[PDB]
Amino acid sequence: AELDSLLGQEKERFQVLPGRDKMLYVAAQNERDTLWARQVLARGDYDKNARVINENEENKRISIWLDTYYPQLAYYRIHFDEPRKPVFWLSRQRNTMSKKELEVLSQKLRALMPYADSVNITLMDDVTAAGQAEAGLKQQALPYSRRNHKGGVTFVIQGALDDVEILRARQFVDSYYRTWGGRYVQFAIELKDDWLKGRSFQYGAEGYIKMSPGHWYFPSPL
Amino acid sequence: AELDSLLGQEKERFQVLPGRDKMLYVAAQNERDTLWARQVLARGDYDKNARVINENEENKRISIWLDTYYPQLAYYRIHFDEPRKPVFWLSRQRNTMSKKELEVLSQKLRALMPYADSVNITLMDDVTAAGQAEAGLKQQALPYSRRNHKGGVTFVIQGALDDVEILRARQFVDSYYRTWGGRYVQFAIELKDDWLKGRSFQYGAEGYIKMSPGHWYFPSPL
Amino acid sequence: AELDSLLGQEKERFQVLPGRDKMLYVAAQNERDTLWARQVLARGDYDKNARVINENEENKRISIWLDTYYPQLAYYRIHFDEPRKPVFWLSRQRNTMSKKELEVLSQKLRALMPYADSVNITLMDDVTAAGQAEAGLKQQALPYSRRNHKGGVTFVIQGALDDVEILRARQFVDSYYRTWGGRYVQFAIELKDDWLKGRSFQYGAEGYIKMSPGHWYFPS
Amino acid sequence: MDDLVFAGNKALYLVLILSGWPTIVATIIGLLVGLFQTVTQLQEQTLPFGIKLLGVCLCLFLLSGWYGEVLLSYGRQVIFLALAKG
Amino acid sequence: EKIPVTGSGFVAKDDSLRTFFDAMALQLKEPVIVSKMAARKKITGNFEFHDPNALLEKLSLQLGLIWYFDGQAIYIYD
Amino acid sequence: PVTGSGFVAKDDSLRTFFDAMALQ
Amino acid sequence: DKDLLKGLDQEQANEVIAVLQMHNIEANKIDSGKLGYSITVAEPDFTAAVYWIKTYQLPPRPRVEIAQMFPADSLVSSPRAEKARLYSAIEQRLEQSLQTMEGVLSARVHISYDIDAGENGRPPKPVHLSALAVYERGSPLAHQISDIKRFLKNSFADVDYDNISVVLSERSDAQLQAPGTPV
Amino acid sequence: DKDLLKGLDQEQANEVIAVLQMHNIEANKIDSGKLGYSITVAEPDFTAAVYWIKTYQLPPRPRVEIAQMFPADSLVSSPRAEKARLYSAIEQRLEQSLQTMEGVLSARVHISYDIDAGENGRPPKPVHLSALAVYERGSPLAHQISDIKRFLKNSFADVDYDNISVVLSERSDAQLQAPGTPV
Amino acid sequence: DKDLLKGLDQEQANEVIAVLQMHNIEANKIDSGKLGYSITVAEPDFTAAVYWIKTYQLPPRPRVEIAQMFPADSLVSSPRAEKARLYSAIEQRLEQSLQTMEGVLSARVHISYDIDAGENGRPPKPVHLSALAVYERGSPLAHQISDIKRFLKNSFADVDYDNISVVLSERSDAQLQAPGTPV
Amino acid sequence: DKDLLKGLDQEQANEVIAVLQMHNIEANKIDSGKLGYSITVAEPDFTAAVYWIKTYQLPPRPRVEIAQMFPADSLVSSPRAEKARLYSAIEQRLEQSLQTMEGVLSARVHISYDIDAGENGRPPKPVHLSALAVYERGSPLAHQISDIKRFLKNSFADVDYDNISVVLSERSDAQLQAPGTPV
Ligand SMILES: CCCCCCCCCCCC[N+](C)(C)[O-]
Ligand SMILES: CCCCCCCCCCCC[N+](C)(C)[O-]
Ligand SMILES: CCCCCCCCCCCC[N+](C)(C)[O-]
Repeated sequence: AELDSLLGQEKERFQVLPGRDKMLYVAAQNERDTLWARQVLARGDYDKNARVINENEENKRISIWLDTYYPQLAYYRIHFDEPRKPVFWLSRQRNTMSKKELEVLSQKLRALMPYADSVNITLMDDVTAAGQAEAGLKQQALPYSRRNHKGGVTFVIQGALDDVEILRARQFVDSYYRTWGGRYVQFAIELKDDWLKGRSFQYGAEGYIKMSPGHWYFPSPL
Repeated sequence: AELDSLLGQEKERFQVLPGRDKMLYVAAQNERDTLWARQVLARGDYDKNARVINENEENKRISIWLDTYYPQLAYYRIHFDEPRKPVFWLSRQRNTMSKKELEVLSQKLRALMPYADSVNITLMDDVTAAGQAEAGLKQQALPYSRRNHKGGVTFVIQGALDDVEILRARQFVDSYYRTWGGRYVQFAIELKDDWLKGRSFQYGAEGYIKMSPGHWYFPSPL
Repeated sequence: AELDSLLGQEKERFQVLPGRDKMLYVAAQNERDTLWARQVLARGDYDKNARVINENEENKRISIWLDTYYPQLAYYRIHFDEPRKPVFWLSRQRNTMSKKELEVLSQKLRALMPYADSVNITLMDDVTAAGQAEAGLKQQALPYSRRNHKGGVTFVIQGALDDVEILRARQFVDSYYRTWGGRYVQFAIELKDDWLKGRSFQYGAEGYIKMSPGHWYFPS
Repeated sequence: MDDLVFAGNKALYLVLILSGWPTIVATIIGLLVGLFQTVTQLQEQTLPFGIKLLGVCLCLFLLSGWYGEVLLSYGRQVIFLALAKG
Repeated sequence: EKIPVTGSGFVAKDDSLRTFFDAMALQLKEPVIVSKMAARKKITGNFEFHDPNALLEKLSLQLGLIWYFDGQAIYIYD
Repeated sequence: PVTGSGFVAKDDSLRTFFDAMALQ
Repeated sequence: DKDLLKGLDQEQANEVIAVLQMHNIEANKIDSGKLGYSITVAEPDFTAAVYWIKTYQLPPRPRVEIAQMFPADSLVSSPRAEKARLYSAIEQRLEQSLQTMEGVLSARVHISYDIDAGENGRPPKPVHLSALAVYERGSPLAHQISDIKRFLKNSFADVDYDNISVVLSERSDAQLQAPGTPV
Repeated sequence: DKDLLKGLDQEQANEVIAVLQMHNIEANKIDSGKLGYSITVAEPDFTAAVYWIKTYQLPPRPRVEIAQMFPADSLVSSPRAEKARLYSAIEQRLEQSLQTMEGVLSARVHISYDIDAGENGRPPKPVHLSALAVYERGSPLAHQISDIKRFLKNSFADVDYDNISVVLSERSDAQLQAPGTPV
Repeated sequence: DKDLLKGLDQEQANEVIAVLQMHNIEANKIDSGKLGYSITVAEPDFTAAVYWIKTYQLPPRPRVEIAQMFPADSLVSSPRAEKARLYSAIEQRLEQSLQTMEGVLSARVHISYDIDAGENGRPPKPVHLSALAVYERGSPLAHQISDIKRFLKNSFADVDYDNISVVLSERSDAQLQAPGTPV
Repeated sequence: DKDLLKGLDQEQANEVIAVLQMHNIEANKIDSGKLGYSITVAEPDFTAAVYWIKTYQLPPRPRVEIAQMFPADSLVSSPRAEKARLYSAIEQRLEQSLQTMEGVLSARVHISYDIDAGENGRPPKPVHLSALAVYERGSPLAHQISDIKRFLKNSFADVDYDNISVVLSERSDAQLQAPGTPV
């Protein structure tokens, strides 16, 4: 009685991987499929050892391990499109390591993932990540502010947004997050009683002057 | 009992293709038909392996893979008019690749689509795309504004629109999107009340709003 | 009847370790799991000696012991990712000790933890700790104030915060505390009412509110 | 005019419930004393009046406090409505 | 602080011109006298009193006021 | 009104209209 | 077999079955007539089924409509009650109309009940509207908000596009394959 | 066979049947007379049937009309009630007239109920109208909006083209071939 | 076996079982019909079951709604009572609408009752709203508060984003494996 | 064996058993039906059980709610009793909502009853609230007070953070092991 015979009629919905642990790993696409699988195991329909996994859970677990042993590594995300050979994206600017150190890191990750044969480490450009964020907002004509820090970039979208603006914004952000993760770039979406959608001006003898960002805003008198 | 005998009386509604992975791929034209086929497979009327596919789902899947291995490739859409020989449209300006690289790309796509015999890559012009968009909005007599960015063009259609205008717009945009996709050109359609809610105002760099006779408000340049 | 056979179907959920005192130590990940295990022992299903342990409880117990024998040691937290080889983070600046002294400390910890084969002592930088805190707040765009003392840093966040700001602050603070503990950096969140809504005022130097025409107010 | 509608309807409802209780008591007493004369087959005009008077006086001794509460409440309420606009 | 705003200025919200121009009187360094007819007008906004004479001149033309200065006090009329 | 400076009237009294013109 | 629930209505039972099937729990529906429907599951699935019944708060309570508070048949009605029955009917009629638009599966509408004050001697406030809707997969939601706003705007004497909130969502993945029976 | 639903009326039954057939589910209708109609399906199709019944919220509710809240067969009727029944009859008579135009299959109409104020001592607001309609395939919708607007404008004493909303849609593809029987 | 509780409702029984199973206590539910349900456990688990029943204050109580205090029998009920029933219905209808949004499991809603004054003589105060909601695992809570605020703002005639409080939480871990039987 | 208590309710008995087990006293619960439950203990433990029964003032009393002093039985109900029932309903509904937050075990809420004067002719005083709550072990109490204050602030017409009091406590150690039987 193989495991694949127990998961359902749609065979390709799940993927089964052997591993050095001598335990079967079942790879699933999403939470609902995850629970559809876990029920089979927890009911005890299968007798040998098995486990259920997904991209999000693995990202969390690995990040927790890195927080202990590499507390200053700057990195983006690990992709499991091909679960036998994951791809790990590091920043080119914010990390300084030798090839040997990178190799050691690779081996240790391989030890964490007994279902993976090897881990490929790829270096990505921060300027690219930031530019793709900003161009994605301009392509939707959303009103926004950008703020720069040493280690990150914050986009602030706020005010009396319209319903179609809220929809477009949340579709974009939900697409970007899947690719780059939330570590380097952050998006804040906030609704305020304010009709200028975050702009602010002072009136003087020479006319209007743009006012720097700040927590306080003048509520709409209209 | 062949698979074609199970799909229905209207034989021409579906198309069966054999794949290198020893699986039947049933190409469909729309969601309704897709679910009509999936019910037949999921019920388990057929006993070998089979799968149902359509153009939208496949475009999503392939875009997701490109996001990982070619995160900077500029492209439009993949057409499946002839499902055995798809056509992939790339930008002529915004890509620099050699013929060899294009061939490699072709082979990897062929590995993603086990039902296709080859992938034909065609180079398209951005100016052409943009020109067809603006010519369409002029021909339909809609009011609009054009914004240009490095990576894209945006057309903003907003204000008080009549029913006839709304209908024309929806039809046109739906037609365009099926040809060019949504990556390079975006159409923002937004119903606005009167900008200022029936209040007198002075526009320009010294502008202001009359809340009422005897009551001035100085929000912004107008 | 081994202990692993009694804890359940999901054999991955728990980890059994034999201790030098000849007692079984069951490692859990959270409270709910902890009580799921303790019920089995308290019911008396197993016959030999066993105990249940988790990271939070052991951090507390060890801190209580350090309070008595090392009342001036500056340290952060003990990690049990690999329970057989815990990692103990000490301050580099606020401690001056010899290598021999550190080794002795290591051995005494090993005597307190009969399930661990050795204790690795690592020196961490305070400037790093503080910096990653402040950078995390700027990343979340919260308003804050920083106060510095000889032995600690305090971040005060106060005002008429929005629900999206309370949620972001809560998530961040809870993420930081798990890594660093609470000994060096402290966060304080204080909601206050809004005096300005519907009133005119002057701000900057010589700032004042006015409650109503003819009634000035001069905050400090 | 929801205010005029309210004050006008409440006035009539108050008349109906303030007056109902004495008349209910008087009617029930009337019926029982009318019956007793039939089963006794013994007849006079005055016995029902005599008992009815006592029944109503007791009714008033008991309820009258509540009559005051109800009337004061209504009295205030209508004044506040009349002068509500300012 | 009860005043969590970063710069400097005056935030009017539906202020009679009397109570607005009083806030300008310290930068003008002069006491201001306003006619009742002008004191019927209202204003709202956020203002920089950086150069009071040049501001006062402009607002006179935008609001329809007239003003004079005798050396001791500023007088503003409709 | 992308350029210059003008006034958008809505059944405004002439006093408010010519007051708006006063600056020019 | 263990009894989960008894005395259910038709439309409660069908919801319970749907939610258990979605999480791979094979369940059985039994009819006792005057006693209603009964639902049963196997022992290996009992624990999970109880956990899901708690988490979803099954079986569902019936739909609430404001006219239930103000029956048509009381002896008397103040104006407030009549006015509430009126809006409580217009809501239901708009919902039933939107369900006929192209590719909408279901919808909900809410109207601002100004009736909770008289607005006598006073300017009555303008109306506000909110709507929720669920769409078939592959619908251009952005392009479809316009239609609904346009349609609702003219349903009332004074409504501004600014005062209309619209929230849209797509249908979830289809549950076509049957759950597996315990070994 | 498994029982899905019992005691349905004729219109509910035929609605459910239509929705299931569209998704390739073979269903059967049984008549119990005073106990109504029953719907049954095969086991291989039970799961899908349940999921679609949930997704469409079948069986359909009865259709709502405003005059149901202000029955005419009542002892006394306030002006608000009479003023409501009048409008709720004009709406229905316009729907029934639109259905007679060339190529239209069905329609819905809505009118702004100004009765939600008495407007005593007040000037009456203008009327607003909204309409939805379904056309046969190959109909020039753009050129057909004009006729409807023209027709509606003169139905009421004061209406502006700007206050009339019209939404049109085409008929979906025809379901002519029968579903396949489970093997 | 020792008796913990008798005469429970179906709703009380399933909550008690859920809570004991979570702590690894195997329990049994028995049905006595007119006498209700009974819950029993083994002696080795009796002490723990008692301690948990006290700590959670089981069995749960019935669920309160303000309309329960004001069932109308009068000819004339107060402007207070009518308004109270009205708000007590809008609350429930909003909770039912929110439960349909994408991936919300449950929610609760509260409105500021100005009606603690009749508002005779004095002008009416603006409304405030609070909501609690529970989400499926993996939900971007920060990004999802916006939707709820937008939806609720326009359900009432005067509401400011400043006056709306929203609190969100995720589902706890799933309880799928059965508890162990005493040796 | 000696009799401690007789004629108890189910929820008095379970409370007495819980409190005696905590102090290592093995007790027995017996059911006499219409006569209720009886509690018995051994002689060596009788003295101690008596001392604890006195110290805790067992058996516990019924729970008090303000609505119990103002029952709905009048043809006219005074405004004071109406407002008392109103606030006595809102308090309970808030407690039930708080128990649904993440990891709360039990709670209590109190409101300032401004109704001990009618506020007829006098401007009404602002509201004050108090809340008590108990948490699971390992909870950041400091970070959770903010959430509760935020939630309570907007459930009412006009409340200042300065006027909400919150007090939190952690759960006690779990009583899992059974008491020893006298030798
Ligand atoms: C108690 C007997 C006298 C009561 C007189 C009440 C007058 C009410 C006048 C308004 C009547 C018409 N209504 C209710 C439509 O306003
Ligand atoms: C026959 C006497 C008729 C009096 C009618 C008024 C009765 C109610 C007011 C007087 C109440 C007197 N009481 C009971 C307080 O003494
Ligand atoms: C002999 C009949 C006298 C009827 C009038 C009696 C005086 C009015 C009642 C005064 C007391 C009112 N009360 C009971 C509320 O105090």
